[PDB]
Amino acid sequence: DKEAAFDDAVEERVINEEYKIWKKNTPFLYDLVMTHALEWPSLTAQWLPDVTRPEGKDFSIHRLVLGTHTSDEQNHLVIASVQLPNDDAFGSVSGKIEIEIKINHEGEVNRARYMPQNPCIIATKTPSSDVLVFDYTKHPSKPDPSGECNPDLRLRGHQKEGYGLSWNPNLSGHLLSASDDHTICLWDISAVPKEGKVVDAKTIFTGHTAVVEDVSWHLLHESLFGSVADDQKLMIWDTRSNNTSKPSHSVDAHTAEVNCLSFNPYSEFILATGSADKTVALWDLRNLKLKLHSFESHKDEIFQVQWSPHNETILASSGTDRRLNVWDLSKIGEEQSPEDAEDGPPELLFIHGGHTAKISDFSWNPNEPWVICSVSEDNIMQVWQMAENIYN
Amino acid sequence: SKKCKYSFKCVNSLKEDHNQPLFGVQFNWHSKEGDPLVFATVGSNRVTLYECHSQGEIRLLQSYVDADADENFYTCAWTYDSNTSHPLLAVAGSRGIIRIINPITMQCIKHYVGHGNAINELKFHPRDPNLLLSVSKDHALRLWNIQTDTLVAIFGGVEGHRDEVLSADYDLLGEKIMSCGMDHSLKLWRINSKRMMNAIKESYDYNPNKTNRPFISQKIHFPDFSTRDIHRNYVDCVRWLGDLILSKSCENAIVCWKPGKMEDDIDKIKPSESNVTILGRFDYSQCDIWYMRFSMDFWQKMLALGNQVGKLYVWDLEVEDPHKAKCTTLTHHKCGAAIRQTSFSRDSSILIAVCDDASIWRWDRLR
Amino acid sequence: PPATQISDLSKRKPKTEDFLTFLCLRGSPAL
Amino acid sequence: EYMRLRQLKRFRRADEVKSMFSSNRQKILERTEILNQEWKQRRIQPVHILTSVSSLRGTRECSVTSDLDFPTQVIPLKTLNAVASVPIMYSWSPLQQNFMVEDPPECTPNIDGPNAKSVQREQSLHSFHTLFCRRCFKYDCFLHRKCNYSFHATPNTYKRKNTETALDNKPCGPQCYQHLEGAKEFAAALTAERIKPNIEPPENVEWSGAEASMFRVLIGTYYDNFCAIARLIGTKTCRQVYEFRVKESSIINHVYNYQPCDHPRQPCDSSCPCVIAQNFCEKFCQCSSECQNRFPGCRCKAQCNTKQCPCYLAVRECDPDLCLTCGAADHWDSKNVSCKNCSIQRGSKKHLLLAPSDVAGWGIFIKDPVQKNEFISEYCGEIISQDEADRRGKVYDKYMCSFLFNLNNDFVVDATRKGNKIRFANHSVNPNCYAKVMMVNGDHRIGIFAKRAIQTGEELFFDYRYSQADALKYV
Amino acid sequence: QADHELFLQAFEKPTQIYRFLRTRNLIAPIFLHRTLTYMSHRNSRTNIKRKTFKVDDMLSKVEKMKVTLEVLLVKVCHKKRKDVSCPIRQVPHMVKSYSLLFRVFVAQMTVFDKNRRLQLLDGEYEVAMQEMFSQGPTLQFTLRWTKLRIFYQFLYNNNTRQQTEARDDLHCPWCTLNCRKLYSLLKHLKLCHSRFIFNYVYHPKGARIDVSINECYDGSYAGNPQDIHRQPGFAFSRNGPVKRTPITHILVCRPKRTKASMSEFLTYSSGHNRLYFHSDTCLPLRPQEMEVDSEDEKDPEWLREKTITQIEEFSDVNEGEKEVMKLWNLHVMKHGFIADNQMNHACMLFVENYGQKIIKKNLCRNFMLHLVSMHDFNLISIMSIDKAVTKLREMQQKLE
Amino acid sequence: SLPRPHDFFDAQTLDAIRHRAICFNLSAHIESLGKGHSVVFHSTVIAKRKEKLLLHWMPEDILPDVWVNESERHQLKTKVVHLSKLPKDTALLLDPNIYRTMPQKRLKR
Ligand SMILES: [Zn+2]
Ligand SMILES: [Zn+2]
Ligand SMILES: [Zn+2]
Ligand SMILES: [Zn+2]
Ligand SMILES: [Zn+2]
Ligand SMILES: [Zn+2]
Ligand SMILES: [Zn+2]
Repeated sequence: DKEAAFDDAVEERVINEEYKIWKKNTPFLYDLVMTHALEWPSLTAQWLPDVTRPEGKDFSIHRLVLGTHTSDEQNHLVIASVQLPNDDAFGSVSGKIEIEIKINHEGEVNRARYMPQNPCIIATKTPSSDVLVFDYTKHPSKPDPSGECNPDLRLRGHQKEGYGLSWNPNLSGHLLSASDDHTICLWDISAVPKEGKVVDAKTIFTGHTAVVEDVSWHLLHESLFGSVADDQKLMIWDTRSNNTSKPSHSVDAHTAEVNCLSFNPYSEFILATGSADKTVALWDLRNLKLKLHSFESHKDEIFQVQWSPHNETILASSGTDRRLNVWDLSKIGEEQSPEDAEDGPPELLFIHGGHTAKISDFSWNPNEPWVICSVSEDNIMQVWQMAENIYN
Repeated sequence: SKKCKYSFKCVNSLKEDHNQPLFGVQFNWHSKEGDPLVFATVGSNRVTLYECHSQGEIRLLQSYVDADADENFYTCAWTYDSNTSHPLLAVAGSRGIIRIINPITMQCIKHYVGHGNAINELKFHPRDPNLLLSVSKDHALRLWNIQTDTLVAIFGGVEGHRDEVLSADYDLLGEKIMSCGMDHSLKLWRINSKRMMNAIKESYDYNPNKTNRPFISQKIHFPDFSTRDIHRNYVDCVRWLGDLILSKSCENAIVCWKPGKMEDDIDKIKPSESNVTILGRFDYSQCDIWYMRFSMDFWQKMLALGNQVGKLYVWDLEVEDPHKAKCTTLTHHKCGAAIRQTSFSRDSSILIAVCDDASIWRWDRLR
Repeated sequence: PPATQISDLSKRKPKTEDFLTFLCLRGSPAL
Repeated sequence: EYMRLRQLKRFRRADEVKSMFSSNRQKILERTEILNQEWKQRRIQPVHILTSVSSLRGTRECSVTSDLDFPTQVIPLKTLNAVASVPIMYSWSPLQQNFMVEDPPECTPNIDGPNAKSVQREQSLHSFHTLFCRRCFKYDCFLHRKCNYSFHATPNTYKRKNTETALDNKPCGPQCYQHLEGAKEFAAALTAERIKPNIEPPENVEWSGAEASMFRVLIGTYYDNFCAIARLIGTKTCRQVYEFRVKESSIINHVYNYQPCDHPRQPCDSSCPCVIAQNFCEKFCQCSSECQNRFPGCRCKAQCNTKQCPCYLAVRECDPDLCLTCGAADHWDSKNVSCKNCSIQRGSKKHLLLAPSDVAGWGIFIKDPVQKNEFISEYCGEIISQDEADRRGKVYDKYMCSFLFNLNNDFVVDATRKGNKIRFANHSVNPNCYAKVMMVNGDHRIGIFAKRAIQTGEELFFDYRYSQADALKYV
Repeated sequence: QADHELFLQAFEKPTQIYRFLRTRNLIAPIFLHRTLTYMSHRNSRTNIKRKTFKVDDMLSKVEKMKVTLEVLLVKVCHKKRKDVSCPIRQVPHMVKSYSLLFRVFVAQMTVFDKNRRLQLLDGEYEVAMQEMFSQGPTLQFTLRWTKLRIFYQFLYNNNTRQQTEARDDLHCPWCTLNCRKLYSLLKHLKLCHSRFIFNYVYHPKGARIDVSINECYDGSYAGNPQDIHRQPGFAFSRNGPVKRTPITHILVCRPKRTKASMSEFLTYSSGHNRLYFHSDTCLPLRPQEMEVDSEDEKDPEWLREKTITQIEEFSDVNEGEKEVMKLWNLHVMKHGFIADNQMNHACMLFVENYGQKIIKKNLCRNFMLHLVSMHDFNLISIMSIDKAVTKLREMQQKLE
Repeated sequence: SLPRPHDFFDAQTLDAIRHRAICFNLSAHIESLGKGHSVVFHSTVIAKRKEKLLLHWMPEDILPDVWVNESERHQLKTKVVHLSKLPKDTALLLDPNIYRTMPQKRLKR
């Protein structure tokens, strides 16, 4: 109807005005803010572990893994380079978010996770039924003006699309993927013959009635991992249990479809899950029946949760509401002034409102304390850090 | 001697609220037989639609406005979408932007901004309803394809107009274009050539998604004819009377002439020809003001022209040697403004003249 | 000093049947 | 009488115009009939009245009043969506080189056709000699215009003084003038006149006018190379050519524009315009090959950018005819010349973009980064005189837009009606570029050079104070 | 007067926009106001992050764990992602609540609330009723078991003023915010409602704030530049990926973080950040066709046509001569020869490119005469002339 | 001088916002009775039986019904509540532009 189009136009005008106000108030909220508009939107973003610190310069160089989402052109696996101002300074140093490599990819990349033991091997989720394990060291920097070249490893055990992808941190190899055919497969890789083409799935896990939307390995135990599906259930799988159908735990954990999942880097029990119910929940593995605090400040679906790599009680979530929030677990449940209560719950620490479309992915930098890079659907990438005043 | 045989009497008189001069009036000739007579009026920042009934009853149907800018409409044109039979109205002026309005939906369908200055005229091809010709103040004229939103050709350049183009008109069958301008010239651009036909076909057969390169518009620099020895000043309006030409300037006459010699065919005329023969002149008075277009009905039987005081001359063209006689002049004691334009219905029964005092006058044939 | 800032701003956007009378609908125009 | 003839002519014209009007009316009737028949199809939907829209309660209203009785009607106005506009600019035409602006009876049938008489070489090549400009290798060029002051546009000038020829042995074939006894001696005696043998009668061969003109032109070109003439001309064996030749024998501020000097038998010293106007005596002028005023070429290894090169020192592009080591001459058809003082001549310009400027109107934005002191583009336009420049400026002062650019003491470049894309450059007190007039191949051309390093997408400015026209008067 | 109406409209447009934003941002904020440096007066709470997260479960367990009428039951389920609204099932984590509806004139009653408390106390329910107190019987069922004054002055054209006084000190009239410090209030007014200019001037009695419209206020579209010129019905489609020219911005690098000061009220970019247009048709340029095809060539078609016409307009010339001059001019203009040494190759190219046209026109004699004339004009050579002649003869023999 | 910025709001959106604001003000008395930061809701009480009375507020689907006695119903004639204290799920119906998912679309993840 014409009413829907008119409301959409009015909302677009309001969005533009709100963005102008936010940009006007930018220097009073952050310590660094850099925005770069990509040629094509990227559905993935993950910092690489390596950092290069030149001598005599007041900046450092960090790396990134990005994808491409083109309507009809060739799709690539772009690895970018970002220069952060360290502590001193910059105003004009020419290129600051310049790319480094492009590798031809067949279809848009939904995930671009890197292998933790050897960051050279990169695994990606293709729109087809095959998961490709790339090696950007071997491939040339400049893409070949032809079709998709050899990926050097083509792992195929699925039957449809997918969005979940995990690598074992404790053991070399052992990739896990959660797809839309209601199954999750385990690939041993590593111990495979050279010049290999197709690698069969070692184990097939089928205990979810609906599409599995995420999967993650346990950060401390090398034989246990948990998966979440959109049928409102959070299962805790155990490897080498001689049972590929019944998981150890089957907590429902939410009302609507659950999207994401993340384990606490320090605690061996604490984890958080997100869902379309506009709610993030914390748990402890010792007592799975009782649910800990539940954060409720979003207005739409939550698509990602990421624990801080350097802080015990910091966690961030993002979603279709075009906003990203920072939560502090040590601040939950304490008295607040009426003005603070009007502003928001005490746990909420920050609301980032610099994006105009839905947040697609984000990550924290391992090598820098409190910097986050987020990519939205309007071909915009942002690297930002909140003010030191907020967290003292 | 005789004041023709058609008698017109005033039956109604309106007055627009904006109190600003109105510049255009157009009768919808595409309506079927028996349908109500709908005409459109443009002026200032608003465009209004009226409908004519029996006994001089005119009812306002719709009204629009452009409050976002300082638009000042000058002209209008009626078309139709052959896919769905919905009539369309195109307006322009001042800002050099063309808006195609859908009266049924009451929304602006398309917009075209590629001109360099104000637009003074819009016309539609007699055979193809998707081709619009706009004459602008940047010494150029453009042919658009409103179906695919592509620019077909540009009609200015090395040998084009040296000043503002004020008017233009198609032939009866839509094969040649004659342009008038403020540089005293009257150039005859021909759209019957194989180059123009191929350009039109390529415009109709273009898809923006399949190609990366843009459209290649034709740039016509040399007209097929040009004459400066007919009028001593700027030509306000031009019109095709079959194979002859009717043109008007500040000389208080509308001279009927043909290109070439007395017996030279229009089709077989070389671009280097420099002969013009005049045949007759229609004489009026008190019309030294410029931008006052005359009009003729569909069957080319009669022509009418306004006046800077408020008179209205109607000449009969069926009489032998029409240059003679004094025609019929229509006046009313309450009319004292400048008649900017007039219009005839598809059947020559109702004639409406738009004055500069934001008033609309209706004259009916007693028959 | 006549009227208040909120009253004047409430006499600027609504100028129709829902003018809420009070001093907003008073002689704010023409001083 | 005369009055009766005039009356008859007037009556005939009256009947002619009446018949023309009748024919036009018949054509109008037929065309309107077919148009109506075409319109007889289709349906076309009628329009309806507009009511109050619930999407805007505080909408405005429009009321019309009927003077002759009738009530008053009120309706709500719809609002039209906003549209983005562009700055006002007038039509122009593209240009890449300057364009000079200035404001059969001879009885020479084509020799290729059957109808062609016999003419001398001075008349069979008059058109070719007159309508050729050697400075640009084009027939009736647009840049250089002749005022008909010269005698037949200097046919062949006087450079064809290489009349020395040497006879060689090994004839081309069995048929030749050398083979016939006495023909060579007779030809030598005939050509020895400056300012008896060969008693064989000439062969009965028909010589048409076209063939005679062909043979005369070939003789004038090749001197006495009879075998080559016979080879070039269709048929016309060597014996026939020799017979025809025998038959034809006996029986019957401080800068001034450069203008070539063609003084004969006089050294180039204080007599020709090249010496008088203080400019180097170039190659195109007809002075002696060892003229003192001729500018020697540069012997640089490459680059030719620094001040060490005399060509750059004198503000002049490296001429291909003189500069051979610097690399300008090499790769004439190709690109990537080692010499940097050839940019204007080669026509290598940067990629520019058009967008509305942040100062006024339109502006030019550079596509890619440019280093310092690098060629960007050339200011092309129409060449007009000074008085024409003032008249055009007075005409254009009505709407305050001047594109004039001073070039020399008598020439102006006007990029108003026709020009290049570099004309959309705005004045600034902190320019990013500057202009230098460089004598390229005897023609003064304007080149726009980058003053400092320029980033990607940067808007282009250059100072307009150097031009003759007042920059502040226009902007 | 019309001046007053113009002033009212000019001050009513931004006021209406900001009133709408004030209503909207109290439910869906863009950022918190307790995280602003100049508004850090709120959130007067410190950091106590010195406790482990492994005791949360134990603390939670200790603190908390340790005529005719039809009767139909209405069950409302939680809205999943697929469902637009909450499903409702009329029975004559899955279930959110239960309700009872009577249809005869309608009445809806609920038994369980959101918290599933013991609701529906016994008694009459004065709930809303829609047709299709009262004397007739009612359908009611209950489920149970049994200082610092601040002045404003709105300036128009520096001549028209509107004396006004603020009712609430340190309160923004537009957003109804509470900036309890005057400096914070002024900074918030400047930064949030930037469509006005707030020139605090101070008064002998109190403090006066002068408000005027902002002349420039660059508030254009901040998204894709191509969307500002698309046709209606396709602008701001937001349906799929769109290519754009890369650009980089740096909004904040390292703020100095200065302290409060009353003396105040007494960026970097790289790349293409504009929409470009064509020089010929003056139409917008898409990025897909911007890098290449610079649309500038040596010989424009208008120049070619003008040259042809001017050559053919001569009076003293033969047909073949005019044809050969036109051909030579076109070839030279197309190929851009500039060198006398290049003329030798130009002749060979001319005879090797236009040979078919010359043969068809039958102007070999005219072409050879032109070659002789050009040789007499210096340049070229007899070797070039006869080589071209033999090449033309060989081409003629090959054709025939 | 410089080219016009061409503000994105235009006048059609301004007219829509003005109409919506007039309707909201007339419906909720935000500007007059709400002190500019509160919404005023009116209840409806007719008859109550003692074994408690249920009241429905005039703005529909904003505040849930409650059970109160006769004295509470009498003392609860009008209710004022801050927009911060409104229920988050039910406050979005007060205006279609309070929050709307602009790219509703489909597919995606
Ligand atoms: Zn020349
Ligand atoms: Zn000389
Ligand atoms: Zn000399
Ligand atoms: Zn000399
Ligand atoms: Zn040199
Ligand atoms: Zn040199
Ligand atoms: Zn050189």
